[PDB]
Amino acid sequence: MASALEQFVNSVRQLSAQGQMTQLCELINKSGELLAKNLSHLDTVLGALDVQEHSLGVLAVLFVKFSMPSVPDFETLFSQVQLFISTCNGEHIRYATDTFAGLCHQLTNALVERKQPLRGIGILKQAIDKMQMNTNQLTSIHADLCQLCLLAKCFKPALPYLDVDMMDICKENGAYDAKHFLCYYYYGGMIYTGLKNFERALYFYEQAITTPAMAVSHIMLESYKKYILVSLILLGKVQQLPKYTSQIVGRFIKPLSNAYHELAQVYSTNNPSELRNLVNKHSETFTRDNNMGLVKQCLSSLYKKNIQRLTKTFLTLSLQDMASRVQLSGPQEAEKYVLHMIEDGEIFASINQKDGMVSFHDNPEKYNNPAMLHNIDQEMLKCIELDERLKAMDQEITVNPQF
Amino acid sequence: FSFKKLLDQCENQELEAPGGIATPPVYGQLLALYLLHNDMNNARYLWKRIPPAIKSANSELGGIWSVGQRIWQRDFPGIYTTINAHQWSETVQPIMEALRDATRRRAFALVSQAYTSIIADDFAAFVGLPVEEAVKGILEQGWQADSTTRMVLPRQLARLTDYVAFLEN
Repeated sequence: MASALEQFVNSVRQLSAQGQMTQLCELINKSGELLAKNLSHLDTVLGALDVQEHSLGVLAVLFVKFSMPSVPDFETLFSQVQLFISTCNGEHIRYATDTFAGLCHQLTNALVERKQPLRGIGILKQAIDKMQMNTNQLTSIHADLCQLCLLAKCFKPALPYLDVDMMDICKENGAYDAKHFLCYYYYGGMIYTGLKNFERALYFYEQAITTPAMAVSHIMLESYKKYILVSLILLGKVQQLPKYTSQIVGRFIKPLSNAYHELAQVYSTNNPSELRNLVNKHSETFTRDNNMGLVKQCLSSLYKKNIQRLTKTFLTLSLQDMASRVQLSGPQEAEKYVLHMIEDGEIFASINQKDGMVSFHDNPEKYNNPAMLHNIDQEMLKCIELDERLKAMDQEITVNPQF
Repeated sequence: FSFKKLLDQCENQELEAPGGIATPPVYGQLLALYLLHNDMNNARYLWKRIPPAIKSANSELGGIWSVGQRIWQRDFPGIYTTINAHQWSETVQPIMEALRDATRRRAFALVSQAYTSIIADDFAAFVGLPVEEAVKGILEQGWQADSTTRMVLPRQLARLTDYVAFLEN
């Protein structure tokens, strides 16, 4: 009578012109219970905007096989999904968030096994801008974007999406999960750690620990182990946990992390001879928990903390006396370590080579420049906006009946 | 900044034109621009992203990373030795020329803010200029130079009204 491929291409136009848009996400997820590619060729000559919304469902089906159809020519599938996001974009993306988020997840899984996952970064960076109304929103697509920066070592696209805080996730028909809230804060903390941004890394790793749970998990275990190494660089002791934190961290994660709790005890004594013995002792624990490289930053942080500690007590210490407390073996190694802190901006000092000593002065900044007043006015613009957003959410709860 | 616009326009073409493996000449532009901004963190991570089959086939990428190796260690006499050794005649030459000026400018802001009594014998190895040329340029600026010791001594209403009605009502 007629081909079955023609009766499954005109059904996507009735649900897109009516008020009910929930059934549209279910029709494109099954594609008429067919596993072919003839539906993509019919959406071109009979498409409203460009390829309508049935183009993403056919490409998402082929990604489940995790293989190529015929011959090494898998580049025709990565370029087809790029034209739909840039040119076609899409208007009904707010209702079909189940298939829109699952398409980016299946695309990244098929890009790592073949070649290098590099094209997926530029594709996911455009779909995340359509769901955000210039207010920095969060969704399952934003959680997958941070995972692409972990494999492909390039923290450049992760700057405009992480420099501004995010709030109020995009919800309409269900597009988030509890596993996405823990994997986003864990992957986001690794970016601020390498970028020398310990002020934002401490806050990102704290949200993944305060989340309650029922048992133990791999994400919650790696979040508490990195919380000690980050807090040991800024201060000298680990910060306490809030009252609404999970009880599993203080009953199950705490006894299992005995190798990280003993590291903060020796750091308070400020002794480089005793800290080196804990690295070779706990070397088996740092390798089985993929925590290599994070503990190396704490070794150089003790030497920088001893120099800043002598600034409060002493004033103009000699070059030979500074190599005994900090233990640098010779006065020649002391002049090279203090020069690294000047370029980074951790402390301001002056080397007096004419007398063989070094001076330790404070920062002569009274904060009276006109640029400081503009920073306060710019920071106050975000406080008046956060209070206005909380007033709209408070009126919504008052409308709904409660106990 | 003028050089900051070239880095933003180069990363957009890296995640759009190639489908998996990029091209050697583009990798040399991102690594050279990261070295000028004194950002060793993004430059080290970008070097690890390049597959080993590209570094072993393209010898021009090895000369760029050789100059960046001394930047992580922060060795001033080790920068000018790696620049005049391996160069590319394409798009890296106009970028590598600006890297030599950033090295001399970095030592000017570091010695004058940490070395109040730098030695004239060691100051020539930090800016690249010889000993006969380093003691001459410092006298025209304002820095002193001792003798018989070789010592150099370097160094609103619209916003207020909005907060009134916001806090009151």
